[PDB]
Amino acid sequence: SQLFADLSREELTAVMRFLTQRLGPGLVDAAQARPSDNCVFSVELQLPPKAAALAHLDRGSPPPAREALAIVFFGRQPQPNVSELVVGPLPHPSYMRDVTVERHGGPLPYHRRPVLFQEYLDIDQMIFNRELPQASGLLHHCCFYKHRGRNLVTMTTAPRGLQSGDRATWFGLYYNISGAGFFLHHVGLELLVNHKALDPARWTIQKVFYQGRYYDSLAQLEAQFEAGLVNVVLIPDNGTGGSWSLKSPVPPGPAPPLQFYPQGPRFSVQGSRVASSLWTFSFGLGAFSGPRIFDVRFQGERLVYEISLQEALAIYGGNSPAAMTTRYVDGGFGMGKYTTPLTRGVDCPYLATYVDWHFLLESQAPKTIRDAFCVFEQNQGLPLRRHHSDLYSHYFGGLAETVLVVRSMSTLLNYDYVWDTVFHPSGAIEIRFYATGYISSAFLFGATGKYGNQVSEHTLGTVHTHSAHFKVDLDVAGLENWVWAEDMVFVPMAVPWSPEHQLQRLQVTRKLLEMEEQAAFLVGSATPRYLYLASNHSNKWGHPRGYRIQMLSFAGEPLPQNSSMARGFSWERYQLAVTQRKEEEPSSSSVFNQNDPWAPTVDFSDFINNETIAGKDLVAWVTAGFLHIPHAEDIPNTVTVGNGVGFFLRPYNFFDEDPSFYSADSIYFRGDQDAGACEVNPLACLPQAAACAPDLPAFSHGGFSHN
Amino acid sequence: HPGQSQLFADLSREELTAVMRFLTQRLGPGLVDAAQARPSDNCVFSVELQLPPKAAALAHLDRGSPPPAREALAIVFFGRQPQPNVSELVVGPLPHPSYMRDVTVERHGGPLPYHRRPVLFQEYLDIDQMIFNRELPQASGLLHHCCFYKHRGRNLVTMTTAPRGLQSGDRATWFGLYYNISGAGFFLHHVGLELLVNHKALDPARWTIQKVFYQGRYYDSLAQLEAQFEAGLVNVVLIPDNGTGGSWSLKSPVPPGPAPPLQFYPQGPRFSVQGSRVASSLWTFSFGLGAFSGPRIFDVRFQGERLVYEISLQEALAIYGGNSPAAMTTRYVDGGFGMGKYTTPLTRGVDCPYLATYVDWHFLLESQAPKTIRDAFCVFEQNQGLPLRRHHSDLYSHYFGGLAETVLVVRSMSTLLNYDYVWDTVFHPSGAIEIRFYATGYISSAFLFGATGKYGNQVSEHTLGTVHTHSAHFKVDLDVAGLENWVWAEDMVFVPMAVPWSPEHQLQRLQVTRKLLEMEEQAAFLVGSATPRYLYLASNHSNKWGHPRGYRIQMLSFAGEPLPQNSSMARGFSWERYQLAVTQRKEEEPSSSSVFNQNDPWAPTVDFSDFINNETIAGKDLVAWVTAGFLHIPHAEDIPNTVTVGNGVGFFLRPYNFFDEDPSFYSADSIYFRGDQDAGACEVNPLACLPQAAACAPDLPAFSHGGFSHN
Ligand SMILES: *[C@H]1O[C@H](CO)[C@@H](O[C@@H]2O[C@H](CO)[C@@H](O[C@@H]3O[C@H](CO[C@@H]4O[C@H](CO)[C@@H](O)[C@H](O)[C@@H]4O)[C@@H](O)[C@H](O[C@@H]4O[C@H](CO)[C@@H](O)[C@H](O)[C@@H]4O)[C@@H]3O)[C@H](O)[C@H]2NC(C)=O)[C@H](O)[C@H]1NC(C)=O
Ligand SMILES: CN1CCN(c2ccc(Nc3cc(=O)n(-c4ccc(Cl)cc4)nc3-c3ncn[nH]3)cc2)CC1
Ligand SMILES: CN1CCN(c2ccc(Nc3cc(=O)n(-c4ccc(Cl)cc4)nc3-c3ncn[nH]3)cc2)CC1
Ligand SMILES: *[C@@H]1O[C@H](CO)[C@@H](O[C@@H]2O[C@H](CO)[C@@H](O)[C@H](O)[C@H]2NC(C)=O)[C@H](O)[C@H]1NC(C)=O
Ligand SMILES: *[C@@H]1O[C@H](CO)[C@@H](O[C@H]2O[C@H](CO)[C@@H](O)[C@H](O)[C@H]2NC(C)=O)[C@H](O)[C@H]1NC(C)=O
Ligand SMILES: *C1O[C@H](CO)[C@@H](O)[C@H](O)[C@H]1NC(C)=O
Ligand SMILES: *[C@@H]1O[C@H](CO)[C@@H](O)[C@H](O)[C@H]1NC(C)=O
Ligand SMILES: *[C@@H]1O[C@H](CO)[C@@H](O)[C@H](O)[C@H]1NC(C)=O
Ligand SMILES: *[C@@H]1O[C@H](CO)[C@@H](O)[C@H](O)[C@H]1NC(C)=O
Ligand SMILES: *[C@@H]1O[C@H](CO)[C@@H](O)[C@H](O)[C@H]1NC(C)=O
Ligand SMILES: [Ca+2]
Ligand SMILES: [Ca+2]
Ligand SMILES: [Ca+2]
Ligand SMILES: [Ca+2]
Ligand SMILES: [Cu+2]
Ligand SMILES: [Cu+2]
Repeated sequence: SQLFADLSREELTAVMRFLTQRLGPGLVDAAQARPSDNCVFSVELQLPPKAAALAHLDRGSPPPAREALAIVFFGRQPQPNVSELVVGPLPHPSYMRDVTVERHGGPLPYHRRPVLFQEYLDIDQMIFNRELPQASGLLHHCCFYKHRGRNLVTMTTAPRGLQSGDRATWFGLYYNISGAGFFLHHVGLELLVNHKALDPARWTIQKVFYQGRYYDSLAQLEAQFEAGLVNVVLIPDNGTGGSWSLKSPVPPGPAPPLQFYPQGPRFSVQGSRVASSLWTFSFGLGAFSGPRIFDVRFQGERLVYEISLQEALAIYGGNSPAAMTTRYVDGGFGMGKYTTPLTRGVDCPYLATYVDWHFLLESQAPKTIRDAFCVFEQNQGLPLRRHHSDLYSHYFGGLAETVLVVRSMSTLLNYDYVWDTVFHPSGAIEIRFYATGYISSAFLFGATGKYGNQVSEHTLGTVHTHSAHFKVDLDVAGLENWVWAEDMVFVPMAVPWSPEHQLQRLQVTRKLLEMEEQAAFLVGSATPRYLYLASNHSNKWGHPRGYRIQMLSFAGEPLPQNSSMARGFSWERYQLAVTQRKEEEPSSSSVFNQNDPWAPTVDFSDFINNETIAGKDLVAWVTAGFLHIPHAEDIPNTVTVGNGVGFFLRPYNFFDEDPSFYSADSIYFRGDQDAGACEVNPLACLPQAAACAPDLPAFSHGGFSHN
Repeated sequence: HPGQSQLFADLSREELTAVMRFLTQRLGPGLVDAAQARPSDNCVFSVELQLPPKAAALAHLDRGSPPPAREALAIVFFGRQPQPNVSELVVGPLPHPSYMRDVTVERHGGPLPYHRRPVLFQEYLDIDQMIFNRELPQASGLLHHCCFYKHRGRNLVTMTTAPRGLQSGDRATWFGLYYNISGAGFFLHHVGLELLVNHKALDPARWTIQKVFYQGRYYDSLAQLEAQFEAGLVNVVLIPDNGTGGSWSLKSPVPPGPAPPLQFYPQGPRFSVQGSRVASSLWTFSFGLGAFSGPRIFDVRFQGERLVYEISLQEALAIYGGNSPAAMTTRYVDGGFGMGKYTTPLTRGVDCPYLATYVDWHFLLESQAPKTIRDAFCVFEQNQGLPLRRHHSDLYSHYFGGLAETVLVVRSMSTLLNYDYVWDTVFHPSGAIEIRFYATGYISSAFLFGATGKYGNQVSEHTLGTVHTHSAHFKVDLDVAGLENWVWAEDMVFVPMAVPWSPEHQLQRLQVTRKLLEMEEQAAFLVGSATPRYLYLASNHSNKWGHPRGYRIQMLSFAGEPLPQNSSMARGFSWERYQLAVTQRKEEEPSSSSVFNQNDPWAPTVDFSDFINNETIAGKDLVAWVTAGFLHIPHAEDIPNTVTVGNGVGFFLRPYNFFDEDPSFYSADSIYFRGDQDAGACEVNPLACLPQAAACAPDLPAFSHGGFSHN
């Protein structure tokens, strides 16, 4: 009976058929509609309100209605409109509601709609068949043209235009590499396209870029080339390793270290609920916001209503226009939408339990992305804790750290983003993310070096920053929370017993924060060392029951406030902020900012405002990221090592004593026992590890949906 | 003739007993075992490896030369004399020594003052005797009353303050008093009695007490405390003795339930250890353990090429504040007792994975018997549970390419009083190297007195968790593709600009910002200072694509605040005051600390700041000096023990245009397949084979533990 559980195939098949009948016709499958059509872009879970939800959970109350959110594209009509419509209740839908207005204020400018597959495709279409053949000449001598342009292929960018309501997208051309990253094979050609018009047939090419010069059309370029005024240089079709491959040329070795659970796995999962000895939670994946978990309960007490990914950012600098304009708000494509199957044994431990995911986006029928999350429990080869006494008393006590883990990955164009949430035995929670995949590359010539590093022959690794945003709804000891800030200080001070003769005196600096703007820290200026959300309540020794936040962020220096685009993602400007949780401030960003961020559909900076945070339902907003100047060793992919970024939620006089103390798996003995005695040291046991070892599930793979 | 010798190995027992014999002889008139030794006695305190000059070493390993004389270094206390000194002695050539030289003035420029020498075990006992026998006796009444004092001792217990004194030449320790708990930490059970003992004189008879402090009050002596108490005049607080859970135990009352995940190598280890030298398919190196300076690795080679000559713990710190005299005046310089010396056995299946491979370590400290420490190090390969890299292509072409990150690890743990420090080192398949250090163990705790809360939190009853900082210095002698290295700082910048193709408008132009640091002080960054996103050392040489070949230093501190430079003391750990420095590598710029700084940081044997001195760092043998740390404000969840999670702290050494492509491209365990293929095929995918093969896990070694004290 869970209510944070993403929608089933049956629930979607159910909502869709409800929409369809009750939107008359005019209705087209989003899959292949033109701008001028009506179509259903997204049907996905609508989150419930916190009040009714807890009421339901912690007090028997019947559960709040189970509702869905349909994003609908209203092409056909002279006031073309994107409407967010709520549909309910599930499982048998019977109502529908244009929230659009009351959500944002207006209705939605039809140009904030993100580009459909059909649209993307009609654009390629025009390029490959109207436009490109006007330089068939140049592109022969440049880069192997023939006969139409099956050898080449394009990539989206940025926001699309320079001011609000533009729909003007730069595209690069890359050799259509077979079985590797095309992303590294930028041909040197970039095309600004104007697909704003509802009639694609009215679409344009506002500008063109080749080898450092701008033009106003393709044929105008070719003209110039033919005039002999342009040193074309041939740019290799194929090659060897790294750039050109992902297949390792070396053969496989001895097999690598493998973890197994000698007697059963010690967690379980049905639905989207996970249950372990210590931990409990629901989980899932918003189409746009992506990963998230709910009702996280440790030994049965709830710590967080919700932790969810809000948004992700990538901001470039560059030689070319496409790159120097490009700033992706990847949520405006969808981490849900673009999530990929976990390849058993590589993305996750071989023996993880892998879960499927369902969606109805840009289609009329629901679909599954297999092996979309994995859950598992992992040994770190670290002790959680450990003491060894050879002084005064001879004994040892310690405990190895196992950990529980939930992972999804979202492959976005070139990047593969890894999303981690990690549940510790100490009661702590670690959220972490990693950038892998391939990188975004430009073509090389001259200016380079202010904008990055030749990472390959002809290829420029464009500089950029990654950044990411998390909503963190801690309900430390129940809802009313305060926010505290302890740091340290030294104080010059004569030494009591002999004062002349001074001593630097270490001291704590505790301090409460009433107002939103005190608890709101921008990149650049310093966090206090200890910062946590406390409760009204006290632990046993008389301290406010706390949970500390602790970031691991390397601070991609953020886009100037000064910029017109800025307010489309002003969360990048903050490391940490805290806020009065409101039902109608449910997100940092939104899908509709990607395409018009000059007029942001959501603007975070608003959430901060005079308001008090002495004893309210708080919510913290954590921002995490780093600067990525590419280098040769991002070839082919960029590795995870030292790309960890996230933060820690940590008990802080929340408990009365570290709960590991009550661990099944801790170990103790004193010199004067037989340390190798089964009922003295549980490790002295184990002997026989099953009949023979892991019984491994035969390896499968998700597939390539749209496969 | 590629020089295939060991020379970064610490000594064997033979090697020690040999040197010990050598010295026995050549000192003769009145030598004593140190474990028995007086103040006025003469003493071999330590004998350890003395490591080679680099010149010679490299010549040997690289241009197949003859390797340098293996030698050793002996610390000797010349107490039996008119002007007692400490002396540092070199003894070679091992294995059969035949010569001995004094380097005490070579290195330091005078003799060493004798009070700089560490406190011997013998001393500690003479001190404990003075206390438990000539003093607490005189306050029988108080103690009978508060602290259960049955005429004896197996009752209370002392523990030692940081620097002993407050001015150069002093040797006066504040000593806390606490309950002899059996089977758990005594650290928490302070009775609120601290005693300022003065144990300078070389006649312990002459040793005195200079102050008392009892539960928040100062008193001139223990007599003058009964004086009060008995005359009704002191308010006593009664401080229990038995208890349950947390503070009193370390033993889980709940029974063992199912088996944690377990890690095993389905066909053979994929690395080997051969004494000091570890070697795997890609990494190869020597390791060891300094007695005081602690863990260290050498001659690290990825795929045959060397990146670092040496990485090596330099010092550990802990600065306390508090309410008590003890705590408020503790700044521990843990090297002055020694992170080698106080290493402890890694407890198999807790401190490393069960199937790791564990390694004994030998030493000769405060004795004449060489002794061993069983399983002091562990080494192993670990499946991290990540991928080093994946990419899944759904668009244009269907394919997957990925690699789960398995990594290689070397560990040591140094239990120093309360602390259990863990020291890692982790060798990622990308050619990266992760240094990493945790604090667990127990908390140094004062007795709780009213005005707390700007000295910590309340933790058990009567139990204050005093606040402290943690530093740990490291030495990184990168030799990046050659000895001659430069230092680069790259970073980012926005510059606002007209939009080229529609200059009506304006964009923020993101830009890179390389800057070469010529001089030492340019590359010397203080704690809480602005700090180059990309910083690395590099060769004149350069990769295929033309960028200089480089290794990046990427830090992970939450670093405490430094003891103020105002203080007459920071002298003794100037390294604390730096995020990071870079420096010309010199042979007499070997350690940044010295065991002898602990007991005299007003006259520091080694002051790291002198190392920064206006020199070029352009195209030299450069060595980097990373400092890592964090603020600890204890709390209830540090009971019974402090916990790793989030207390890990260190740095990364990451390649940066050093290669021409990510080395892992060629890995064996790499995986790839196209959309048009079958991924369930052994011939497409190694992982298809892990049901049929990879069944049968090893029968496991029956637990052995390496024991306590002197084993
Ligand atoms: C953005 O764009 C959307 C999409 O256009 C606008 O919303 C739509 O437009 C009207 C509100 O301005 C609504 O017109 C409606 O037409 C419905 C007709 O049939 C319905 O028929 C089904 C059975 O098939 C019944 O169950 C329903 O009860 C309806 O009757 C009516 O509900 C209703 O009535 C009339 O419409 C007819 C033409 O159908 C007129 O000729 C007549 O004079 C009268 O107006 C209703 O007015 C439409 O419902 C609405 N759709 C939705 C889903 O909201 C948004 O209004 C735009 N947003 C903004 C802020 O402007
Ligand atoms: C029934 N299928 C679905 C429609 N098909 C299809 C395939 C590729 C595209 N084009 C794109 C899809 C796409 O998802 N993206 C894209 C992905 C992630 C991000 Cl962050 C941004 C864009 N891009 C395209 C596309 N970009 C340029 N050209 N095409 C459109 C339709 C093939 C047949
Ligand atoms: C075979 N041995 C004979 C000498 N023994 C012995 C035992 C304890 C001590 N006293 C101490 C030893 C000691 O190592 N430490 C200490 C430990 C870690 C750190 Cl960083 C600093 C000191 N302390 C004592 C001690 N402190 C206070 N009283 N005694 C002296 C001699 C018993 C076993
Ligand atoms: C430190 O102590 C040692 C031994 O107490 C001193 O060594 C003696 O030095 C004298 C003259 O310098 C020699 O003639 C003796 O033969 C040495 N005796 C031994 C046993 O080595 C040493 O000189 C002292 N160092 C300093 C700098 O004063
Ligand atoms: C880019 O190259 C790939 C590689 O083949 C093309 O996709 C395929 O090509 C054939 C014709 O479409 C199919 O029969 C193959 O089965 C299919 N290959 C794979 C690996 O899935 C792709 O269409 C090419 N170009 C463009 C513009 O998409
Ligand atoms: C140290 O100082 C200068 C800069 O003033 C430096 O260039 C030089 O190498 C040193 N001094 C002298 C006098 O040469
Ligand atoms: C914020 O609130 C207080 C009282 O609620 C009010 O008096 C004050 O003027 C406000 N200040 C600002 C800067 O908005
Ligand atoms: C503390 O208890 C132990 C039991 O192992 C005992 O042997 C020891 O001597 C006791 N007291 C002291 C002061 O060492
Ligand atoms: C106190 O005595 C022992 C420890 O010495 C403890 O285990 C026992 O349970 C305690 N007392 C009582 C009354 O149970
Ligand atoms: C690099 O170092 C110095 C430059 O000052 C020179 O002696 C050496 O030959 C140089 N080598 C290369 C490959 O540039
Ligand atoms: Ca607000
Ligand atoms: Ca909350
Ligand atoms: Ca120097
Ligand atoms: Ca060097
Ligand atoms: Cu990147
Ligand atoms: Cu600590």
